[PDB]
Amino acid sequence: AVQQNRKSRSRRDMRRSHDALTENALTVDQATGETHRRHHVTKDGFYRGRQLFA
Amino acid sequence: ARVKRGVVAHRRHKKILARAKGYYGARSRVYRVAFQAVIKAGQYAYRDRRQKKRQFRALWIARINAGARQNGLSYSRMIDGLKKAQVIIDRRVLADIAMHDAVAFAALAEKAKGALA
Amino acid sequence: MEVTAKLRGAAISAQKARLVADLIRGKSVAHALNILNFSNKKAAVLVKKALESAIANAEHNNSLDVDDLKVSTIYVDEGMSLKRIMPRAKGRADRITKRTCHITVKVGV
Amino acid sequence: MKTLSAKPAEVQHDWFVVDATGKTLGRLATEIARRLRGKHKTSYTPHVDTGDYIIVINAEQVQVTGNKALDKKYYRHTEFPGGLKETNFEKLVAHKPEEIFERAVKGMLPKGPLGYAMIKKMKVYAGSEHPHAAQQPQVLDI
Amino acid sequence: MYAVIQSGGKQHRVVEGETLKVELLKAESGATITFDDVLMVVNGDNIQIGAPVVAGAKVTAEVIGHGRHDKIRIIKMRRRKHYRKQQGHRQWFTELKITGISG
RNA sequence: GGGAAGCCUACCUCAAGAUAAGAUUUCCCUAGGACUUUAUGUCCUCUAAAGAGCCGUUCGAGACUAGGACGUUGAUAGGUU
RNA sequence: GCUAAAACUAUGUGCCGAAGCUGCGGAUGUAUACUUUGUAUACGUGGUAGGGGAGCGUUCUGUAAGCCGAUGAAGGUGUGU
RNA sequence: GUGAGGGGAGUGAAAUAGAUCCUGAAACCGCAUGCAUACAAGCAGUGGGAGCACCUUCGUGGUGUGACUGCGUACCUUUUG
Repeated sequence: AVQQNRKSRSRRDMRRSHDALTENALTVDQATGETHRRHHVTKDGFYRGRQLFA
Repeated sequence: ARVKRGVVAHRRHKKILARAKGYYGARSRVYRVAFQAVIKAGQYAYRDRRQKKRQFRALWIARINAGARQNGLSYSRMIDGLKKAQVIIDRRVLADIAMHDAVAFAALAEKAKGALA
Repeated sequence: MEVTAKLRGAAISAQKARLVADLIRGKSVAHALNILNFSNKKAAVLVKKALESAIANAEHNNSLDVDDLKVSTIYVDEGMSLKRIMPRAKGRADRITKRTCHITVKVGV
Repeated sequence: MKTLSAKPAEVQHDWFVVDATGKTLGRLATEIARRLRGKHKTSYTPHVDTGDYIIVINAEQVQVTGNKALDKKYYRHTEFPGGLKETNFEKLVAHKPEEIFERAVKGMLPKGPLGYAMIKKMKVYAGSEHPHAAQQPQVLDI
Repeated sequence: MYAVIQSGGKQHRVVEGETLKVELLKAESGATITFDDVLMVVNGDNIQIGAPVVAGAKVTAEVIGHGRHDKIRIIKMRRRKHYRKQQGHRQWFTELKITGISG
């Protein structure tokens, strides 16, 4: 099964009208004060005022 | 004497594409599709130059009918009365007066009805 | 006045890079950098490279402060493609297109 | 370009009220359609709505002649297989009088967006009262 | 005040100071033209309807110039019959300016 | 007037995108400037309410969704007894 | 949608209605006269297969050791006529 | 990233002549501005036609858009069609 007519650019863009991306949830940490992904350990090993690597 | 076709062919295709401005999709981009669209537009225009006169005469007749029925006659009786009273004003002017000046149209209706009587 | 950076010949499809471009179009540079830093898309790395290059150009060649910059203009164009051959079943061959793209970023205040 | 079209911003719609007691359905619907479309005004334009608002009261007293009370049929089709439904004039007039007038005038109006707009100016009420006293309708004997 | 005149097989309703285009005339530019066959004169409430024509009425106009309307393409095509032809057209006209109306 | 497993109701489910978009109870928001295109007009400063969502622990709900419960004023899941 | 019709039969007075006919403006073929003409009148001007007539553009040779050109050629892209 | 690629500086008559580099058309793919578009059925135009935006010799002007409306079943070939 294949198309009988080539699809127009208009209909192609209409189909793609649902492809937009979305933003993550970011938050400024307390103890250190940089941005991190919410509910995740910061890239330097801190989470809720505890250190993972001394 | 070898002849290259590029410049003349390009000019012809470009003129057709320029006459195709404003059409939807490939009808303003693709030469094969755009060429068919211009010929059909020409045919439609040729036929509609005749259709326009009919449409406008129908509009004038409708407005004259409304005015005559406001003044107590029908269109056919008003036309007959004016013809018997020898008035030769045409339907375009009669419709213009009907739409823009009610008193003059009432006077014309009185003339026609007097001729009918 | 706008300050421009171009990344040409990036090894990714324009259709894929345009999603990240649309994500960051119109925002302030700090917010856009946060988004690009915490995105998981491949095109995020390339767009971040281009944006940081644009910020560096604005700072060093025009003497502008970064606190007021925003992403005023961004778009992605198609690049030159590479052509390859993939063998199918029963001796048939198909043609493969490997696509690239150009990224343009302009910042201004 | 001396022949002018009416402008929608300058059209003026007047309100009228019509009693349907003892009238014949079709011979009333023709006049209602005329006045809804605006054929009675000298500014009539085919692509502009210039008509009036018509309120119809005492809708269930409308009449038909002959044996049409038992015999005239109203059909509709749900688009499921075998879904053709049928009723007649006596049941329909006792149940929903507004539908009879809506069908009769819908049949006589143009079939497009302008026709949909023109049918919205007809208000049909079963009893002798209407809620549009604020528009001060005039009595129309048609 | 307005009047009804006939020129070039058609009729026009005119007021003083109006410029209008009619079919091509033979009058030279700058000349004056008199219509002595007025069909109607209206002066607010004074209404004169000529039986064929109002007796004594006159409308005076002045010729501005001559010209041609915009180009029109004529296309004829019979499908599947190997036939096609085309031609252009521009219609001549004369411009007039009404200067006087007397009932 | 009577008159059938037939028609309309009656029984179950869905149903106001019924654009004619219906009804009821309760809750929220009442600040100052400048300008002309004197208008539900346009730009400043100050204000972010009732709520909804992102996120997390998840489900007798689930393709993805949607829907249900909870988020320290806590038994939502795991563990422990 | 229509029932002393918006049906049928008979008669009448009006009107609508085509690229038909008339009005106004313009073009063209043939013929007859002006006894060069490009001016009149008359009759014409839907067309497949076909037949006849008249033209537009393109490359190259002569005219050209001429004429236009860095005060901007060809080519590309708009606008006006 | 001692990468690719770019932004300055410099050379040049010219760097949108910057190395697969004279000119750089079309299909095809982006970004920005103006207008229209989420109650309405079909070769997508054509004859009308309101409103809006910009320009303006301020109009019976120009440019872009086209709510609503009459008519309207592509092209070629082969065929009695």
